[PDB]
Amino acid sequence: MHTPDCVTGKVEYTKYNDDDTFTVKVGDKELFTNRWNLQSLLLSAQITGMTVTIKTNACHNGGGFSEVIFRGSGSGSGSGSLKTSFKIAFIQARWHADIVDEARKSFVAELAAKTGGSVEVEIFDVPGAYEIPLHAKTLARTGRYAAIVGAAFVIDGGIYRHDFVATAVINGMMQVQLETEVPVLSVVLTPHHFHESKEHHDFFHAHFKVKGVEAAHAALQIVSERSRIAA
Amino acid sequence: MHTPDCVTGKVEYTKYNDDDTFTVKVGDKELFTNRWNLQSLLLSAQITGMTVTIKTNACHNGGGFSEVIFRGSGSGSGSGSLKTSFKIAFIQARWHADIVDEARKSFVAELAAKTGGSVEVEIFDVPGAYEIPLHAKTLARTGRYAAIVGAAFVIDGGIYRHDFVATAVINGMMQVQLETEVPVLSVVLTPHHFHESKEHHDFFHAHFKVKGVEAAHAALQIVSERSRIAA
Amino acid sequence: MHTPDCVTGKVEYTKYNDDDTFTVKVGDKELFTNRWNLQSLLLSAQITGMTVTIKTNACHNGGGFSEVIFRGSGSGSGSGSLKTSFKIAFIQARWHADIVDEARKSFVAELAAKTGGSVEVEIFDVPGAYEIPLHAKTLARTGRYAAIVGAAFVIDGGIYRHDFVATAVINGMMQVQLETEVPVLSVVLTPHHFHESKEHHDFFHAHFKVKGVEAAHAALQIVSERSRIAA
Amino acid sequence: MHTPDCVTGKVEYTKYNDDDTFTVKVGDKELFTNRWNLQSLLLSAQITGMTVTIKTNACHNGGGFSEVIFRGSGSGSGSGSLKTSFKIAFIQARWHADIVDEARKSFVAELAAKTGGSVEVEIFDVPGAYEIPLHAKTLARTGRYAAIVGAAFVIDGGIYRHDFVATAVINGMMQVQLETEVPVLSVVLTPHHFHESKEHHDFFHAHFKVKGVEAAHAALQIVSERSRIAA
Amino acid sequence: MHTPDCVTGKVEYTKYNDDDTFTVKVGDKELFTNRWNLQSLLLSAQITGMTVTIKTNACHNGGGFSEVIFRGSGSGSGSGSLKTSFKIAFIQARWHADIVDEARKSFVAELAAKTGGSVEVEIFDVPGAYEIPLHAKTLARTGRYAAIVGAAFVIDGGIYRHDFVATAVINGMMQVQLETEVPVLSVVLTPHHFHESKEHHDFFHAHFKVKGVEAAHAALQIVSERSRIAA
Repeated sequence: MHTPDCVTGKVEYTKYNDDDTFTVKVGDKELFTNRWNLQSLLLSAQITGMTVTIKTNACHNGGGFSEVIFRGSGSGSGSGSLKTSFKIAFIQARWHADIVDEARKSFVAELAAKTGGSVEVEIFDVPGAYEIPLHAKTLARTGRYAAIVGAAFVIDGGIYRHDFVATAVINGMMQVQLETEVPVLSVVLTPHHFHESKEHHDFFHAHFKVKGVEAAHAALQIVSERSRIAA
Repeated sequence: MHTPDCVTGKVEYTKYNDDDTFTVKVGDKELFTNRWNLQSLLLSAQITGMTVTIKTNACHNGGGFSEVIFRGSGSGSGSGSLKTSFKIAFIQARWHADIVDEARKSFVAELAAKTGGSVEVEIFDVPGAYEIPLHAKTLARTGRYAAIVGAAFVIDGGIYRHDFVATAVINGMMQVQLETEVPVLSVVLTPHHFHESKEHHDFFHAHFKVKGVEAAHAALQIVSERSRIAA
Repeated sequence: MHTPDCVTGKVEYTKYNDDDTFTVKVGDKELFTNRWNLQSLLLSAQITGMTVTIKTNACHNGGGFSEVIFRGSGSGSGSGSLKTSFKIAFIQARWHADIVDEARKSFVAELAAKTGGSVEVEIFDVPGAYEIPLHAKTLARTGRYAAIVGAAFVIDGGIYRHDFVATAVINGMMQVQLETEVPVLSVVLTPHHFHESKEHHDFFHAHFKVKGVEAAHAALQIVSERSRIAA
Repeated sequence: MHTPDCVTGKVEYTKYNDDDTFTVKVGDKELFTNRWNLQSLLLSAQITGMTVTIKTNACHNGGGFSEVIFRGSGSGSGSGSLKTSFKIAFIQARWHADIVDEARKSFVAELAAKTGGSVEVEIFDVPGAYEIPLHAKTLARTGRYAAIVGAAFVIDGGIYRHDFVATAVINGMMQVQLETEVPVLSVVLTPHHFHESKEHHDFFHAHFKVKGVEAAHAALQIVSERSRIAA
Repeated sequence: MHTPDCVTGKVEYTKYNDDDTFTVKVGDKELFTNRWNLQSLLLSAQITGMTVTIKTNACHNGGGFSEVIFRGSGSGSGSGSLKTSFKIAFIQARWHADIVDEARKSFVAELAAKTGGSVEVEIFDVPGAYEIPLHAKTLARTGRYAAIVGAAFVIDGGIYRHDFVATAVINGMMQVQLETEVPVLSVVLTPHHFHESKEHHDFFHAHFKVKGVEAAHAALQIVSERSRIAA
């Protein structure tokens, strides 16, 4: 009931001691309980990934407790302060890096101008576009990010067919988005023609800035809309 | 058994007290029970998302009870009154908004004319068509909606290939439809040619009204058919 | 052990009474038991969707029992008598209804001629082809049907691209078929050219009869083959 | 422990008797135990599909036991003797049967010549290529087969588009392969042109023999490789 | 608590003895415990695939124990020493083997030159590209590999359409990647034109070396990046 909180977070593990006591590690402190039903409750919570809150006056490793709060506290991964202070993960392929960097710089500059520094952008590098969905899924499952942006330049090199990889990447990004319930913005673009001539390079080098600005606006709007409909 | 109902709804959490009593939060009131088997029953119901109905004369927080109704009551999310009074969620992209707004207005006007105000339409904005499947999935899991409509105008801009995004959006909408068992109507249209000329603008501006009317009729018919086959 | 059966079917709900007794609703009658281990057994069976059979002399609501048959009895949904007497669900879109009706009539007539009335066909209407996979999934999960047939006419109208919807519908029908282990026959056809001229109308109006006869033969053959390999 | 084995196999069902004893059906014999913890153990094993081995001197229905081996024994479905003596399931569509039969005969003859009769081939008929993935999935879950081969001839008839069905069939075969962990060989072929002329018929009639020989070699190689990497 | 470790690993099976004792096989030694709650704990850990560590002075089969470590130890499959010493699995199809061998040799030579022998490459053979996703899924689930590379040469033979198989293979590789959380590099290439002439053979024979070097660099970079973001 009424007792100051000591630890709050997902159960790392549930241990059984020699004295028929249930030792459960919550947060940075290990605590043990002597209630037999609490053993099954903590085991089920750990199995189902349900967080518990243990409040006791002995906030130390190995301390005893008898009152457990099973109310929602995050159930594991989770982060975020206020509503306009969050983080965004930017994943960029390293093929045609001089063009993707334009979009990245435009995105970062526009976010800084709009939010005034309340939104933080983290940059991650991958070899190619095929590596983006798995990296996005790995980053999304840790919480810590309100949105994820993937940037790549997939072109037809004139030797091998390129549509298979682009289709797979787009489908995988959509699948990760639906799986993790975390928005994923797509800046993976496939031009109709790119013959690596001087004229082609300048055009897309200039256009990726506009693409980055559009992506920044879209990310801000979608995060705000999700926050609003989340009541 | 025979006892006036106090609370009815999904179990928010199941708490263990110091006196070996099981505190379960159902509805807006917290109640506790002293039956050891009821502890396991409530834990399993919460784990499997099975709703319970607790009836007692002490309809207040912390009250005691011994009789629990495990009959179906919604199992969490759920809404809807009668059969012709429901709600529809309309999701519209903001690219080429002047054309999509025609379909939205036609849809709303036709629904108002047909149902006479019994059906309510709620409008949600997303940056682009790529953001529609996740928004639809998020809205579907809350109940509260008998159908979901997604409207977008995906065109070929003459610079980048556009079929990947359209394919991903259609496939994702179908996947969400199959996952959540909630109908999703598609007003995501891809014209053969759109060169942003004056002639092209007027034609589709006019055609989206017909598209919206067709979507309204389809939504009404599909909701009625699902209600009928649900016995 | 040896006791005449009273109720056989899936457990609707498991109720705990004030006298530490487990009340379980099987079939149309509610019964209660006083075995503590039977409480956990029935709870697990309801959680895992495992049917139980309760045989007792008190075949009435609220009666007591002690012997439970946990042998396979259907595990919920299930229907079917003999091997040549089953039911088929026919789902038809309402776009170009005058052509789809030809296939439906041919299918019904051929089934009546072949089986002699042992096979029953039920007709369900949907607005368009996009609504077919969800309706098929909903109908398949109730048992009651040995096969499902979906009929639609998806054409290129000359304004919007149509391949996305056709691909989504075919993939969704395949996914539902693999998910529910119920055969789904496809009569969703996309012609190379259809310009709504008089010549085009008559040709497909005539061809859909042959398509329906072929679908009827295929459905009969596949149902017989599945029955045979099911040992 | 040390006791001669009586029955070994998956638990068909777990029954509770009137004398607080747990009756479990393993293999062709029904046996009961009086250990309360064994009741929960057997219930969990049946729920999770974990096989148990019951050894007792009373190898008869209704006999008692107290020692249970929970070591891996198959967990349900499973078959196979030695490493070069297995079975293969051949699924053939009945469209253009005169061409598919060439591949089937070539496959069977090559397998007989190579293995000398150690490998057995079973033939299953389906109406069309659309029926292959579900049949393959149904056959795979029974064990009893080290590989599955699907043969069909999908052509463009000049009236309706055919790529949707071929794409769905190939994707479904891959999905079943990944789901059931059973190799599925593809002999579903789509020619560039087939106008049902005399010249076209002979060419593919001759080529399907080579296709069948290639499929036989591939099946043998893949089964051997999986056996090798399975340690 | 404080006791030297004896066995650490996933629970192979949980056995119940005649003396109401729970025998659990961890690692290469079998041990039994007399704690009733430990029986349920070990059963749940085996069901959920949660590893346990048993530390006792009787490090032998059939020994007794009372203290169990439930802390994370691998939960089953898992391998890897340091951060620059890992293993890579190379899967190569046997169609056009003389071209794929160039990529394999280039990959191995570049890895040996870069890592100096700290990274080990294992080569697995499959009949065709269609067999790659299942082999990759089987190899990934055993741990033991930080990345998987699939190499194949899918060409248009001029008789049958080839895009279905390539699309299925790429999609399946992406699906396995997302399922198993193990990176999968794609060296499955489809040229625009390959007419088996002398000129075509030499060009791709030379280009596959560059492809292999690129794949080696990409694999090293992605493994390092995943290790870095794993904190």
